[PDB]
Amino acid sequence: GKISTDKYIFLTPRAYIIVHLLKVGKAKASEISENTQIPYQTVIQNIRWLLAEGYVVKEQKGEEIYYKLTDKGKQLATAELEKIRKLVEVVQ
Amino acid sequence: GKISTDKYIFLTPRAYIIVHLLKVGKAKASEISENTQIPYQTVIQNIRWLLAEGYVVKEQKGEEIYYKLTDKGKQLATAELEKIRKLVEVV
Amino acid sequence: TDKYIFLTPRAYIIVHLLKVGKAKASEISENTQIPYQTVIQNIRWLLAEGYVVKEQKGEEIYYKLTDKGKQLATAELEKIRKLVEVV
Amino acid sequence: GKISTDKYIFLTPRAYIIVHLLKVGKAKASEISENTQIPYQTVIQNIRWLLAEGYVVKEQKGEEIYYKLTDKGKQLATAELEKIRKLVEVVQ
Amino acid sequence: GKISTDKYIFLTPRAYIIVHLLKVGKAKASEISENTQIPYQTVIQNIRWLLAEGYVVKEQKGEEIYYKLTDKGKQLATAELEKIRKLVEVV
Amino acid sequence: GKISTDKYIFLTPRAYIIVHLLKVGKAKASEISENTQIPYQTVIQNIRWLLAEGYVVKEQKGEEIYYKLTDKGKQLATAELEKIRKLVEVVQ
DNA sequence: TCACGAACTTCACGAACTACGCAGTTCGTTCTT
DNA sequence: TGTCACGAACTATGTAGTTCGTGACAATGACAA
Repeated sequence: GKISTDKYIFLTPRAYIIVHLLKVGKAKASEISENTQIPYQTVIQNIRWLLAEGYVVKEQKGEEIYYKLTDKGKQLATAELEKIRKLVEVVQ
Repeated sequence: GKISTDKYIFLTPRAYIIVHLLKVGKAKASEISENTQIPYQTVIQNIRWLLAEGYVVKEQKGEEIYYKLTDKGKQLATAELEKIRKLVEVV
Repeated sequence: TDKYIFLTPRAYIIVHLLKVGKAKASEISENTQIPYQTVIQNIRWLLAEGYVVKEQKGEEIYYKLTDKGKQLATAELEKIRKLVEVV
Repeated sequence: GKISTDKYIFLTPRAYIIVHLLKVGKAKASEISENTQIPYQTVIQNIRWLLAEGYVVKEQKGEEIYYKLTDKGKQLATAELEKIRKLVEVVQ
Repeated sequence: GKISTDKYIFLTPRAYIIVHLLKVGKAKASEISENTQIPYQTVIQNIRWLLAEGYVVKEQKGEEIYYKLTDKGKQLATAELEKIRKLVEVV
Repeated sequence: GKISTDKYIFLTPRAYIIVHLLKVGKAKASEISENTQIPYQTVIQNIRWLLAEGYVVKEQKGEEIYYKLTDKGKQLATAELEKIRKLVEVVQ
């Protein structure tokens, strides 16, 4: 697929998502888009994949949808985070 | 539209490529491939993006082309890797 | 190879750029019948050598030919002439 | 296949092979190479393909072996040579 | 010139090719390779010799070609195998 | 290596020789040539290999040099001989 | 409203085939012995 | 003479890279009522 575009180079949008959620614990689709500057339609498409893959599960609180990580979607983030460490390790 | 990826949900193959050079110096498009597990085609395809941008250059020795970061490439790598540690300030 | 017994897909791509200047990839593939993938393949190469340059007009993209590319185009053309003139 | 490489920007190696044959009728493998400067191996690489499709035939004359274009060899030689002018429009 | 080799001491790669055609009538270039242990490279160069000598003829289908023995080729294939046993008549 | 050329479609020269010796046992270098369609230079070029491999050894009936199969040698024939038969079997 | 489906373009990368080196090998001439 | 060394031409095959297909994909300008 795309992946390596002039915008991303190093991190894929899905990394900006997961990470963001590791902070806000949960947030609305629109929030993510703006909060990471990634165009909305990139977010919604990627969240489907996340949902479908079981890394994210919705959480209706009011009438607004929310997206939170799952165990599997948390374990995942570690694998990629450590993988992401070994890279930024070389700079030193 | 659709999304799958196993090899890179977090990092782009381009990423894995930039760093491998920073960590080794010069390398044949072959070696790049083998040590990053990024299958050949992608390796060269991305390398050509890098050239066209000014982040790496060729080096014919005898019958073997070598690639290595440029200063512009060097600055970029460390620059982004920096912005990385930032977001990963929640580990 | 069949379609390319004499001329590379590069030729059809280069020349068609000499007589348009500005040009999208998707389009070139139409005006030369050279499969789209076979084309951006060469754009990626062209860009990598300075013979061509991208130019994302806002949201669209236009691949124009460069100074350096211009000369290469002319040069490799006489070669074709000294070759063909002898029939 | 390969075809288009840094050495062959516009012209295949077989262009030279073929042309130089219209320009000498029958030539031998070792020869086709020297007058053109393309690596001998690439030359037979093509010569074989030429025999297959039926654009050339060998001359088992005497000791050395010779190659010359054929009826359908010469025809498809000018065919391609002409529509090269079909391109050099930009050159005028 | 020196003679290393250890695969083609008795049999040229051409035999396994010619013979395999008798087993299927027609086959792709990768088909007969993987099914004769003879490198795909040497196959092409060989069918390209057979085509040139009319012992075989193509037949494009979709994204690949299939090669089939012809009639003048069948004579050859058949004849030789006879020439073979005439020699195998040492035991 | 050459191996397969117009003369050698199925069988190599290394076949017709090893066979000739499985017949008369001890043939003269020269004599192997005539008894086969093999040109002299091709024969000794293969002998020197056989010799260097221990598939063949020398011998003198007077002054001429006769060649003969050996321990390592015959096992080879009675090894390849099987491959050639396992092959043809299919089209028997 | 918000995610969704259609639409454009570029990306990932696998199959197959080519450009071309290397290491044989067929045989024909010098050359040694 | 017989064998070796040279020596001109092709075969075998591996390595890197090309064509061009398929399966994504990023960021749009509409459905979807």
